[PDB]
Amino acid sequence: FSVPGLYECNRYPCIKEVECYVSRPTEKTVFLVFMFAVSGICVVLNLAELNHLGW
Amino acid sequence: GEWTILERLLEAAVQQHSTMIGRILLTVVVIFRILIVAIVGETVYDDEQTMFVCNTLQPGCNQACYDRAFPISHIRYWVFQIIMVCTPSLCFITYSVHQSSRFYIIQVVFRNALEIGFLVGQYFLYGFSVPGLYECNRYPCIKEVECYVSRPTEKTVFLVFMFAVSGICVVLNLAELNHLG
Amino acid sequence: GEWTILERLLEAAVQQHSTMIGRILLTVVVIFRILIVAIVGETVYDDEQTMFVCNTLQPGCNQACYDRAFPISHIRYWVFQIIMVCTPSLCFITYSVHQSSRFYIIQVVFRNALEIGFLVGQYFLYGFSVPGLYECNRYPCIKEVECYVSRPTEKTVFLVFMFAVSGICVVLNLAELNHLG
Amino acid sequence: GEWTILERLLEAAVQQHSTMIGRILLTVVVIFRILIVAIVGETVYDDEQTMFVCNTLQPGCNQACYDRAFPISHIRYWVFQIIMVCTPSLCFITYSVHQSSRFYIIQVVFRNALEIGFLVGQYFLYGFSVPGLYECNRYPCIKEVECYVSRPTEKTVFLVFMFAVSGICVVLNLAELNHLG
Amino acid sequence: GEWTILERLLEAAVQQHSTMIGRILLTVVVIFRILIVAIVGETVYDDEQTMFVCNTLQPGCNQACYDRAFPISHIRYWVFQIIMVCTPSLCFITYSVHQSSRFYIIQVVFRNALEIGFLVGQYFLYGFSVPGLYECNRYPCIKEVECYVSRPTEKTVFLVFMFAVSGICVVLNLAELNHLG
Ligand SMILES: CCCCCCCCCCC(CCCCCCCCCC)(CO[C@@H]1O[C@H](CO)[C@@H](O[C@H]2O[C@H](CO)[C@@H](O)[C@H](O)[C@H]2O)[C@H](O)[C@H]1O)CO[C@@H]1O[C@H](CO)[C@@H](O[C@H]2O[C@H](CO)[C@@H](O)[C@H](O)[C@H]2O)[C@H](O)[C@H]1O
Ligand SMILES: CCCCCCCCCCC(CCCCCCCCCC)(CO[C@@H]1O[C@H](CO)[C@@H](O[C@H]2O[C@H](CO)[C@@H](O)[C@H](O)[C@H]2O)[C@H](O)[C@H]1O)CO[C@@H]1O[C@H](CO)[C@@H](O[C@H]2O[C@H](CO)[C@@H](O)[C@H](O)[C@H]2O)[C@H](O)[C@H]1O
Ligand SMILES: CCCCCCCCCCC(CCCCCCCCCC)(CO[C@@H]1O[C@H](CO)[C@@H](O[C@H]2O[C@H](CO)[C@@H](O)[C@H](O)[C@H]2O)[C@H](O)[C@H]1O)CO[C@@H]1O[C@H](CO)[C@@H](O[C@H]2O[C@H](CO)[C@@H](O)[C@H](O)[C@H]2O)[C@H](O)[C@H]1O
Ligand SMILES: CCCCCCCCCCC(CCCCCCCCCC)(CO[C@@H]1O[C@H](CO)[C@@H](O[C@H]2O[C@H](CO)[C@@H](O)[C@H](O)[C@H]2O)[C@H](O)[C@H]1O)CO[C@@H]1O[C@H](CO)[C@@H](O[C@H]2O[C@H](CO)[C@@H](O)[C@H](O)[C@H]2O)[C@H](O)[C@H]1O
Repeated sequence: FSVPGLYECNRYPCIKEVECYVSRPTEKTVFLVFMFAVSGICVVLNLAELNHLGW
Repeated sequence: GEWTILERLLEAAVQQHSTMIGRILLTVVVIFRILIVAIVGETVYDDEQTMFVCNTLQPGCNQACYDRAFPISHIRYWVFQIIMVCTPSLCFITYSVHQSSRFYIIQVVFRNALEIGFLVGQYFLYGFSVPGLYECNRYPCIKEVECYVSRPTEKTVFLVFMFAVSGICVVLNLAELNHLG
Repeated sequence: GEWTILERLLEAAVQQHSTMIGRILLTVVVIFRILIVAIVGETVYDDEQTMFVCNTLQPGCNQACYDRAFPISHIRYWVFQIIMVCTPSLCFITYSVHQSSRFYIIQVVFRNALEIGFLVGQYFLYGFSVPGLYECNRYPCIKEVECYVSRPTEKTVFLVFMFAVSGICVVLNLAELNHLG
Repeated sequence: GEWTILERLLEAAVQQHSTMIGRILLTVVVIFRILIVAIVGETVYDDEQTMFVCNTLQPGCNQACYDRAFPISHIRYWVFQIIMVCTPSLCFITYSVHQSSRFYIIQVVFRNALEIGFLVGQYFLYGFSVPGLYECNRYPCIKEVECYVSRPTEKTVFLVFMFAVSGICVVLNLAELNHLG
Repeated sequence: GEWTILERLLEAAVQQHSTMIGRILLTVVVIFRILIVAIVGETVYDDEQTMFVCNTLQPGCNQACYDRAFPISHIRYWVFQIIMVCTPSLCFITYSVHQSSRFYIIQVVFRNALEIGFLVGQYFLYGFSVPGLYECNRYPCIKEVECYVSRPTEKTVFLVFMFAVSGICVVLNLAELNHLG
């Protein structure tokens, strides 16, 4: 649901849990939430149609 | 430095009545302790903060991790050791003109104490080895970092040699003590 | 530097009538104060402006903050201290040739004054500690920045040792005073 | 440098008939002027061109602006001052053998002149202060630039101290001049 | 360094009864070994860690590969050699002040042993040459790297010359041994 501004990584070759930063961590959150909402609306409409039509 | 002042002071301080063991002790402290520190010493620890590098971009991690790893360089410790060990024999210059054996006893016991204390402090500060890796977790460094050391094999030898000499001198001091009552 | 001139001048200045306490004071000032500064001193404060770094890109923020943090290095303060404390004993070289006890009193009181003043100035300038962080708010630097220090644990020891020696010498001077009337 | 040659030469030049005031003047010039320059001096002005930086990319602005700000370092001015002030007393080595009080008068006059001239030159060259900012408008720099200085508080002290010593010596010289006629 | 202390100690240690071969040995150790190390030596090995570079970006490969290639610089090995070889003759002062031939035998034996041991150690540590390439496979370096050396032709000469001198001295010591029984 969100995108933070700090990630701690411990992968090779990185030595022992270094820190890494991020770019534009606030537009991506908005875009996430927006698309989630749209997809939910589509889900609801399809469900209502199926019910109205189905047995 | 200026090691000639100490030379002249000593040359004026050794005109004192002693015994075989005191002369042996003076010989040992003069050859294996001074002539090594005066000549071979200053050039090993001259590039200790310049070739010490950590793996990070944070300004202020190298200084902190150095000060945390080597709070005091060995060479200064040994210089102080030499001076404080030779003092009780320098006080004779002051005690002489006053009159113009008891003092022997006092000197001996104080030398025992100083030597033992310095050996113990040496074991508790540095140890027996100097490795080529350190892990540092002091502000501003981020949670831990690896820091690398310079010439870590040419200092271990010094450490061991000095430990041996100190042990020998402690033994000789105790021997001179038991020869007293 | 050239510390032999001082050696010869002193060796010619100590041919004076003194008492136990004056000789003890001379011994202390000679061993625990000079021989340390001459030998162990110059190499600690040699990389003080080169390893001092602040967190900024502004040109001229390191020089200002340095000058604001360490306006005067410790070693030069101590050198000046030594010279000004030894002067009254040097004036004898002149008084004697002029005459070829009162002077004793004058020397004593002046030594008292100088020692006390220098100890107080030491407490008011530097303090008891040297930390590894400084906050700077002096032009050209932007309102406030952080600046880091080098070897902040090897200078605190010097500070403390010198404070102790100065205290002891003040005590001895006052003792010699009360022995006068 | 080699300050022992001067020591020996002087030690062979002071075997001359003088009075209280001449000896006081010699003492002052020897303690507060020579021992300060020999020991504390050479090390302050060692990083004067390396830590002087201007705010520009033009190659050749730092050199020009330095040469325009500090045409001559203080320490060499003071060395020259010392030598030229001690000269009239060295010429006794040459007059002695040739004779194997008039000379006294000539010495005194020339000492007066040299001391006054050097004090006035000090006033007109450097001043009473050393600031941490300079404005430079010399080719190749573009019409003006700010240039920053290193250790601007450790040199003001030297300036003031030397001004005071010079004033005292001028006073003593005039006192000796008003003692003959 | 301060090589005058050794000079005075020796000048006081050679007032001993010897024979042709001891004097020849002293001459050789004094000319071809001391005067070469005091003057020409300290300046060749001053840029040994600063001009040693490996082909990699990993921080901490140069220090490790250096410490693995040159664990100890030749010059300090030779200094130690000189001191330990001259000791048995320095130990005559104490015996002299004590008595105020057997000793000759003991000195000779110990000199034989020390010389042979140091020659063999030289063979086993460094060798007969110093090349301009090294292959390093020590952490943190990745599985291998080439590392390049500075002035690799000015040190081979020193090595060879010192090997020759040591051989000659061993020969002379054995010759003096067979002269007794
Ligand atoms: C880095 C600087 C280190 C400083 C190194 C300075 C070197 C010291 C040299 C040795 C030294 C100090 C003590 C040595 C122990 C330490 C060994 C050092 C080992 C270092 C490698 C001996 O010191 C003696 O110790 C005696 C102790 O009993 C003492 O005797 C006292 O006990 C009584 C009982 O109470 C007491 O009442 C009373 O007051 C004393 O009778 C003597 O007074 C004292 O002179 C001083 O050297 C003395 O002077 C010369 C130069 O040496 C040397 O040669 C001279 O005589 C030769 C006649 O043939 C001949 O050559 C020449 O005429 C001449 O040249 C002397 O022979 C030597 O004696
Ligand atoms: C880094 C720069 C520091 C330089 C350090 C220089 C070392 C100084 C050495 C001590 C020193 C200065 C004062 C010491 C106090 C400070 C202690 C320092 C401690 C430092 C660790 C003593 O000074 C004496 O002080 C006396 C004060 O009363 C004074 O006596 C006056 O009181 C009257 C009352 O009015 C007054 O009227 C009148 O004028 C005086 O009668 C003497 O004239 C004066 O010589 C000078 O040393 C003197 O010379 C030799 C070398 O020492 C030493 O050995 C010599 O004699 C030995 C006979 O066996 C024997 O060996 C040899 O024949 C010979 O070799 C002497 O024994 C020593 O005396
Ligand atoms: C950085 C290098 C600086 C160099 C520093 C060198 C130190 C100088 C020491 C003082 C000094 C120079 C002048 C001092 C003024 C400047 C003060 C300096 C202040 C600095 C802190 C005095 O100089 C004297 O000046 C007199 C002026 O009148 C002159 O007298 C002339 O006037 C006549 C009238 O015409 C004229 O005809 C005629 O020719 C002279 O009769 C003398 O000949 C002359 O010797 C030379 O020192 C002399 O030698 C020894 C060592 O000092 C000192 O100790 C010795 O005697 C003691 C007997 O107890 C005793 O200890 C010992 O036996 C012995 O050891 C002497 O006592 C001292 O005298
Ligand atoms: C980097 C530091 C190195 C230090 C270098 C110091 C230089 C040493 C100089 C040589 C040296 C040390 C030994 C030399 C061997 C090593 C060669 C070194 C080669 C280096 C390039 C000789 O040493 C002698 O050795 C003899 C051994 O037998 C010994 O004799 C013993 O045997 C007995 C049997 O038991 C025994 O009982 C008993 O005790 C002794 O009788 C002597 O006592 C001893 O003095 C000391 O020098 C001595 O003093 C002067 C200065 O030299 C020199 O000139 C003086 O005499 C000249 C009369 O014309 C004339 O000029 C002048 O009056 C005067 O000036 C002397 O002539 C010279 O003798």
